Amino acid sequence: PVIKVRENEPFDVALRRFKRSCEKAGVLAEVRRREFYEKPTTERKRAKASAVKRHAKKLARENARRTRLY
Amino acid sequence: SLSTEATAKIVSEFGRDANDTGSTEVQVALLTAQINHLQGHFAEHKKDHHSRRGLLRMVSQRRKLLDYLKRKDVARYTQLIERLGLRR
Amino acid sequence: FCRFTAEGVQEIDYKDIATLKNYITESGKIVPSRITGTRAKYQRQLARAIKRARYLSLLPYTDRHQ
Amino acid sequence: ESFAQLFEESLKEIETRPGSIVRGVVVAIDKDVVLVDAGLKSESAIPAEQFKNAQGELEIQVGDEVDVALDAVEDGFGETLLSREKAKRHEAWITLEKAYEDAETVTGVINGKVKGGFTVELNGIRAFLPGSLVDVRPVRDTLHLEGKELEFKVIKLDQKRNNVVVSRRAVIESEDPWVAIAKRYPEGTKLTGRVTNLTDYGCFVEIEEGVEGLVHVSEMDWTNKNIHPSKVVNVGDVVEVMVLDIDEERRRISLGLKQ
Amino acid sequence: RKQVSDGVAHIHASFNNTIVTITDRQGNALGWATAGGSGFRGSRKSTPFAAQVAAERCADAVKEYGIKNLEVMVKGPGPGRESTIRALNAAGFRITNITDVTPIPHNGCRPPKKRRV
Amino acid sequence: MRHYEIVFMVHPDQSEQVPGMIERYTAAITGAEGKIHRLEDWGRRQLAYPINKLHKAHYVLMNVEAPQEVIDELETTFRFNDAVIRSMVMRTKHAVTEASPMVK
RNA sequence: CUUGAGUCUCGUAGAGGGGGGUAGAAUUCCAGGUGUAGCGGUGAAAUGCGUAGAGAUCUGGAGGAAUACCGGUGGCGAAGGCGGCCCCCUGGACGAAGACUGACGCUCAGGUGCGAAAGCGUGGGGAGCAAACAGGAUUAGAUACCCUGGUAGUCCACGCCGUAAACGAUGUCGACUUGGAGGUUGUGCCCUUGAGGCGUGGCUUCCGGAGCUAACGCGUUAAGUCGACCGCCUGGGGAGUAC
Repeated sequence: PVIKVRENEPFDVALRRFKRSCEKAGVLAEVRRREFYEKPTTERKRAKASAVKRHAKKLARENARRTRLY
Repeated sequence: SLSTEATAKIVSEFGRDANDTGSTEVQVALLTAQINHLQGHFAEHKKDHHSRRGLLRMVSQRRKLLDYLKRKDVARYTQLIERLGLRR
Repeated sequence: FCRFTAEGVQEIDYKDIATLKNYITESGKIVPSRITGTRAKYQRQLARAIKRARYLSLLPYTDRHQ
Repeated sequence: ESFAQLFEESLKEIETRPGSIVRGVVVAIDKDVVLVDAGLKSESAIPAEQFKNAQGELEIQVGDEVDVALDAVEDGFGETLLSREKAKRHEAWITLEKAYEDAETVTGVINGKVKGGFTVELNGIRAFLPGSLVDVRPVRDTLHLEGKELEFKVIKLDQKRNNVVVSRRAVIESEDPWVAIAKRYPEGTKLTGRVTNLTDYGCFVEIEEGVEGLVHVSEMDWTNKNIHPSKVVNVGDVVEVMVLDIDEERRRISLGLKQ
Repeated sequence: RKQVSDGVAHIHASFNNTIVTITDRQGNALGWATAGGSGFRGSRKSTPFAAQVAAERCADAVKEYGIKNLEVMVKGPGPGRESTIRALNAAGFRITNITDVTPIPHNGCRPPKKRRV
Repeated sequence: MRHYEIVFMVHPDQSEQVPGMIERYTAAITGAEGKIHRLEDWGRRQLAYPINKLHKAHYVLMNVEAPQEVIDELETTFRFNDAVIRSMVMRTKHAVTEASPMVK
């Protein structure tokens, strides 16, 4: 996330750009994931469970949407 | 795997028509040549278990082929095992 | 909306650095196939090409390093 | 018999997919829904805002015919994608007609350059232009009477992205998105883009040749968090947006709307 | 001491404590300050406010070097990441580059074990 | 026999030597009745990252239909030769003769 | 005899296996520069490291281990399992047409082999992590959870061990029975008039019909309808223990 302040650019804007760049990089998240060790099984489990949750969110709620609430 | 030219050769010798390629004897031979080839490999690479699994399968299939030949036609089997030098 | 299918390339070239640079990050990262919409078959080889480039110092591994 | 088979292929022969064949007869109007029947499986839930012309009142009563659009079928019940898009094909045909004689002649009134180029409006729709095209020369319609009437003489079009720039004055004078994504880039090039779907964190206005923009939730207005995009803009409408940010790598052009 | 116009700010932002270190462009450190040293302990020094005041202190320290331009490198995750740089800005330097300088391995060493809490 | 694709890199200070080495390489390939389908002196080039502390280096691309033994010999030569900092012998299916995207 | 089974021809994708090279990031240590009082850690601390100059910061070097992004209810493998690039040797799978062989098949008690992690032996290696251990906390106590350190081991070579919730808790092979939404990998035709249109094969994720089921659920990848062979069960404990 290397950044250079443009000529006649506000500081705050520059900071915002940097924050955006960092977010894009996923650096903080990267760090968080590497703080301590995750067992392979745990990693697999998380990935799978997340996928399951995603699929539920995609399909079951769509089905629910078809019917009106009131 | 066996090189195409070598396949073609072995087929030519043992196959009657040289277009057949499926003749029991031909097949036996193909397997035998492959087994011979892989012997050097596995002399080098003793832990290559996965590849050896194939080797064993090929052997077993050769073996079955030999048995089939025996029951069908004994002489032909004899000639095949003199050509290839198979102890049995 | 894959490019490679439309172009119909047989294999991605690690030499064609410009094509590669489209699929790498500003930080040097290889871009996911979700974002690029590259086809899976084509994505793998693209990654392979990128890495070969990186070995050859045609592409950088990352923005920071020097 | 084969009566029916022959009819099936006949009825194939006498319809097409896009909004081309002006076939749907308006068989019920109520505010705020118009409905037609173009020989489809079901009737279209048409908005009233596809069918009021240039000053805000309706124009077609029962029995009137406009084609709609297709190639998307049954979200759960119903049939179509809207008919004004059909009008876009007619506008494209008019623009192409220029090629024949190298001059398309309409009225074109371009007051100000949204994204460098004056905005030119043809009867109902208003399109955005690149800078040079508003004026044949440096004439600069800012000194002309506001919203003046000349014509449009085409200077530049993007040919996949509907950006068309036209020359208002001077009657005498007569993969693919992502490699060179530096055209609308620099910091602040504003665009006219139709929104597609509002995902409760976003609006997804994306018009310019197979790209994706997000004006997500923070700008959109001059209130931050209590906004809920569906309340504040629209569904399916061409708006003010500009880039503010481009990734060419992770294909996230992050447009804005508070401007 | 020799005056220098342009230099660096290194911001080591940990979870527990922030460390600001101003240096010349070559690598030689001029001054430094810390949230822990600014008089912040435990809960208090792991905060953006602690970080900004540490940054302010560091800025004060290198007054005699008369630095004007500055580029910043931000290391690590912490609260004193944005706050620190804002504080630095306020202190009145021309911020030139903002760089993120976190060490990300490409799956190298095994991290320590997950805490059981 | 087998279509290899070689790209090796020379130290920039040795750029003037580069032709001779190329010739030498070529000769070996010819010795074993190995064909040489394309050959592109890329020249001096800025590195994406400084390998062995230097920032530029001299790229040579090279396409060969040759036996593995000579390829191995070439690899050994490269590894011992100090001029060439990096090499990449890389198999290929076909003789690809049309040349490279940026030579163009 | 050619349907099953197999061979031959051309391609295809693959973290399949074995060997040998190499790349970059990051940690650790060493040497040196700058520099000055803290660092570190937690819920909060303290042990610990620091003015014998730490932490921070820059330069150079050493060494080991693992390969960010790509990366995906993606791929390959009999299972265990397999992930940076390159090369060498090597096994399987699938498709396309043909050509051939002509039941050569399925299953399998004993038998033989492969078989995570930990563990053992001999010889190497040893960065990080870390059973054991030590100290600091917490606590009524704390032979734990948390913190600071830390040795076997983890790594390599060759042997042994032969077990795991070694799980789909679902033996293998074959046949038949409504559907939808995908993924992946082929392939035939079609104006590819465009990312497409119509098929046809392989593997694969989810939902669901009939039927089945104690229900939960399974549902063309069956836990449905049948055939062939094997393995295994007969109340709980005692006990997968004793001899």
